[PDB]
Amino acid sequence: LTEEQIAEFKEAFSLFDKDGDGTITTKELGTVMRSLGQNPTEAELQDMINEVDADGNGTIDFPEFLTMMARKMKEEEIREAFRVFDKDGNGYISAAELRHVMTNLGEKLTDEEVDEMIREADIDGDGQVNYEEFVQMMTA
Amino acid sequence: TVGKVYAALMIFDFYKQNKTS
Ligand SMILES: [Ca+2]
Ligand SMILES: [Ca+2]
Ligand SMILES: [Ca+2]
Ligand SMILES: [Ca+2]
Repeated sequence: LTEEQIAEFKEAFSLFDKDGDGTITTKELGTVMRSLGQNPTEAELQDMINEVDADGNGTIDFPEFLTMMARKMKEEEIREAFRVFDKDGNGYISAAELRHVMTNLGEKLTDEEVDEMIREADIDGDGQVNYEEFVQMMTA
Repeated sequence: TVGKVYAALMIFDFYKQNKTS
């Protein structure tokens, strides 16, 4: 792992760690899932955490957080993720839609930070992320 | 940077893999 991907994870973890206390409760997951158009039940949330709660303390810490991303880094599900960004369904995620989704996760992002993101997902250089390019990003 | 979006989706997907109809 590089220095860059640690710092990425950190802010990733921090999208979830709303209250800054260094852990993600079910309530925070619930909150994020919903901001992403989802509606998970108390029980689902518990399972998510139960699946990687090594210390069995009922909440997610950083290490376990990374475990989650380790595990999911092992289709139909991809389209649904994509459709969360592709708000007008035209098949391309623009910066604006990316911005909107980030903002919707309580991110405040500079015009340029949005662009950097578009830029790192964008393979063909048309300045948007298409499904297939979205796919590569979901493959790392 | 793009890891913010990325992991957003990882836990997203991690829920999908835990739904109960
Ligand atoms: Ca917390
Ligand atoms: Ca824990
Ligand atoms: Ca679009
Ligand atoms: Ca593109």
